[PDB]
This record gives sequence, structure tokens and C-alpha cells, in this order.
Amino acid sequence: DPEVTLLLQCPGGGLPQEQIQAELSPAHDRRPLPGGDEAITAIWETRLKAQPWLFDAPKFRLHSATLAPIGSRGPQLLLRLGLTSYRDFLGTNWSSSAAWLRQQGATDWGDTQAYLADPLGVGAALATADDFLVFLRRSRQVAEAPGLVDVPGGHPEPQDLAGQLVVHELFSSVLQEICDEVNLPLLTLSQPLLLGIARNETSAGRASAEFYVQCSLTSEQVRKHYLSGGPEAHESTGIFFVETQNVRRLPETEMWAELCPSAKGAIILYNRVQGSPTGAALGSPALLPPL
Repeated sequence: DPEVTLLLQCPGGGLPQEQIQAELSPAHDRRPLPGGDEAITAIWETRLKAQPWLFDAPKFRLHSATLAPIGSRGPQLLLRLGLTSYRDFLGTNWSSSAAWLRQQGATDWGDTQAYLADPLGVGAALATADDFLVFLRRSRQVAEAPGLVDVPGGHPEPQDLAGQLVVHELFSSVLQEICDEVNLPLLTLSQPLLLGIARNETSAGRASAEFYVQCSLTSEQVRKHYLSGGPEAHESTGIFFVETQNVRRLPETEMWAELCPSAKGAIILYNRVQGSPTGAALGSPALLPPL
């Protein structure tokens, strides 16, 4: 799957909020473009002069993520974050010239991402009480990944000493995106576990943090909540469910070609971190069928 690369696979079946540190620093920001950031401003002006109701918004930028030695005590992950914006994303990652910016960054900085906005997304592998994962169909009329299958998620907007509030905002954001799009009560959701981070190579390498969330409702109940908002309560055009049993071989199905890159990353990380048992009982052939 060349359109998705794993940047991080978490240990222990996934990390809780209390095990993660963030360093938010302007050293983790995008570098100014070689010929100047005026190129970004020109793309933005052209867009606003066609769609004057659009607005900019701040975003977190992923610089890097370093895992502690496995089995250690104390904090397990350090996320190095900067700040970026929707405007800067449109002028870099989404630009027709994004590959030229990646080559220039390798030359100038030894960093293919140095000239890219790289806003951090969030996504969830959301499990029901009757052991299905939740999928969403994207509208065929949007700009990004039209008509494709997604999982719940979004791109969080900003507002270890400011570090811990940043980690809290990331974990909050994945729950809030589930509540806003799927119309589930907050009290039916578990605290998220971070499974890992994946990159979308069709979008010049922008990354998403992928989480596992459990819901106390069944698939039928989740469907009822989603539909009861009406067509204006959700951006997606439908909801559907796949048994966790069957997510194991999803990359061999015809559904795989219809999944957007960030949703593929969520499912790869679910299968590696939550599926793939390590002990004798769950590894036995009747519970882990061969092939």
C-alpha cells in the first residue's frame, strides 16, 4: 500500500493519555519557502476570491514522535509538535507543486517535510459492544477523497507544562469528533488508546494519530443514533459495520480499494496493535485461524 506509511506503532496494546508527553515549540514549525511565503498567500487569495465564505483555522503540526525503550517505566512517548494552519496546508501539501517542495526540503534541510504544513489529523478504530468496527461513506461532492470509505476523525484546532494540555486536547478531540459525526452520547465511550501514527503519501506525507475507542452500544444502537440526527447532523452520507473477525483480512477484500489512506492506516494499526495476539490462549489455532 504505497499511499500509507507507518511512522509509529505503539506498545502494550496502545498508550493511554497519562503516558504521553508533548513538546510544542516554534522549532517544530514549517520552514519559510525558498522564494518566500508569498506563494501561499497568492493561492489563498485566489481561493477566497472564488469562495469568500471560507475561513482559516490553526492546526497542530507533526514534526516527529520518539518512543521510549520498550518495557521502561515512566513516560513512553514524546510528540514534537509545531503550529500550522488550513491556509498553509492549501499552499503546500495540497499544491500541485508539493513533490517539488519535498525535493527542495531534502536538498536544503535533509528533511522531505521541511517546507510542508503537515497538519496532524486524528482517527479512530471505534468498536461496538457486539464486536464490529464503525465505517462512514464520504460524499462524492467534497474535495478530498470523494466517495471513499473513512473512519471517524478530524483535524484538531489548538485551544510538559503546556505539553499536558496539548495531549489532553488531542485525546478529547477524537471523542468530540465521534460525538459530532456519529451522534453518540459521550458517556458510552471509553478513554482512547493511541495505536500509532500513519502518513498519507497522496497528501505529501501529512500524518494522523490513530486511536482505539470502545463503545458500550451495539451496532444496531450506534446506527439508530447516527440516523436520528437527520441528513444535516453528519458530513458523511452513510454508516456501516464490519465484524472485528473480518477486519483481520480487510486488505484482501474489494472494500480495501475504496478506503481513504488515513482510514487504511487506522485499520493496519488496529490489526497490528489490538489484533495480533502474543500469548498462548489467543494464539491457539481455534482462536487464531491459520491464513
